[PDB]
Amino acid sequence: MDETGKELVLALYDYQEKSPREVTMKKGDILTLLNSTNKDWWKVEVNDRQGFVPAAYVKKLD
Repeated sequence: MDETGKELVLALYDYQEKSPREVTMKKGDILTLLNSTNKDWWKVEVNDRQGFVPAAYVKKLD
């Protein structure tokens, strides 16, 4: 990754939230990446909903 500023992730998988700290993302959704302190769990935002999802289901742009 570079200093591109607004870094987003591409949801390449349909991932339905089970836990309240998860968020619903579907294949094709482009979500805002707001936390990557965990290399297994990333905080993504869809519209106005944030949650932690396994990074293996999303693709990092840049």
